[PDB]
Amino acid sequence: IVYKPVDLSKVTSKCGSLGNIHHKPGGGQVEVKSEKLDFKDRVQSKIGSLDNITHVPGGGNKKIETHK
Amino acid sequence: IVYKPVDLSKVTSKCGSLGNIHHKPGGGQVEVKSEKLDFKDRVQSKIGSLDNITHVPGGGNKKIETHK
Amino acid sequence: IVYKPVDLSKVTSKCGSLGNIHHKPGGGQVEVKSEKLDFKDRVQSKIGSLDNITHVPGGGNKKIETHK
Amino acid sequence: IVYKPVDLSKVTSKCGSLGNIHHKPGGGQVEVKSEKLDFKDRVQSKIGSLDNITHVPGGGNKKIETHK
Amino acid sequence: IVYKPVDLSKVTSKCGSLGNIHHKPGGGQVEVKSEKLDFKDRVQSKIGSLDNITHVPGGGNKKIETHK
Amino acid sequence: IVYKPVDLSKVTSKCGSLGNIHHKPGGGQVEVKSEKLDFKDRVQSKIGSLDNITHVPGGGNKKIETHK
Repeated sequence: IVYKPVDLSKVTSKCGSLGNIHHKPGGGQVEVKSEKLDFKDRVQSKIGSLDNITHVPGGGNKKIETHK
Repeated sequence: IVYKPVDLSKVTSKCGSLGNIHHKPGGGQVEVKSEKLDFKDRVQSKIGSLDNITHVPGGGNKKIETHK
Repeated sequence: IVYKPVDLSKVTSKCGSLGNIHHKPGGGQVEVKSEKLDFKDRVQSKIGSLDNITHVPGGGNKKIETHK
Repeated sequence: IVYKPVDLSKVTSKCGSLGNIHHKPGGGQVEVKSEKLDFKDRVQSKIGSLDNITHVPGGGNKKIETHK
Repeated sequence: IVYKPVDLSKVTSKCGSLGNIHHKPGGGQVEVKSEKLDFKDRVQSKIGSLDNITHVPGGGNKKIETHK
Repeated sequence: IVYKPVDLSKVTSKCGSLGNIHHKPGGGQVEVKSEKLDFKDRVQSKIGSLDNITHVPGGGNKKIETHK
């Protein structure tokens, strides 16, 4: 079997300026009041007003390759 | 079997200026009351007003490659 | 079997300036009242107003390869 | 002129118990940007996340009298 | 002119117990950027996350009287 | 003119117990940037995370009188 794929591709971006960005995620109020819960198997729990992810990359380009 | 893929590819970015970025995530108020719980197998817990991730890379480009 | 993949690829970024970034995550108020909890196996717990991660690299580029 | 008003009145309270009070005023995030303001007359200014007044008196009764 | 007002009044309270009070005012985050302000007359300014007043008197009763 | 007001009034309190009071004012974070401010008359300024006043008197009663 011959497996010889060729990749000469390019991912490119030009940004003259990136900025004057104001990000103000709002919190909010959270309340949790459990009483008589029973767990017969494993548990994962998250509690919180704000979960925030912010990306401001100058590039931020993504290339994914997979061969099998 | 001959496995000989070729990769001459590129991921590239030009950013003339990255900046003037204001990021101000707000907290918020959290309460958790739990009383009479029972767990027969393992537990993971997170509690907290804010969980925050911020990326401001000058590049931030990603190339992911996998061969099997 | 012959395994000889060829990789001459590149990940690159040009950033003229990186800066004037103001990051101010707000705390928030957190409360946790447990009373009669019972755990028959291991527990992992995190409690806290703010969990914060911040990255401001001049590059921040990633190239990942896996071969099997 | 005769001024002889008579006051025999009473203000009274009975409290069997006062307590098990949980008061948790939330803060919040505040920002003030002023730029080119001009004040030709006097100024009073207050800036702050929380201004809180709390009264838990065992009595707390008030009587006000004025004669002219 | 005859001025002879008579005051035999009473302000009273009975409290069996005062207590088990939890007061936890949250701070909060405050920011003030001024740039080119001009004041031609006097200025009063207060800046601060928390301003708090708390009264837990066993009595706390008030009587105010004025004659003119 | 005859001025002879009569005051035999009373302010009183009975408190069986005063206590088990937990007061925890939170600080908070404060920032103040001024740049080119101009003041032509006097200035009063206060800057600080927490300003706190707490009163827990067994009595705390007040009687105020004014005559003119």
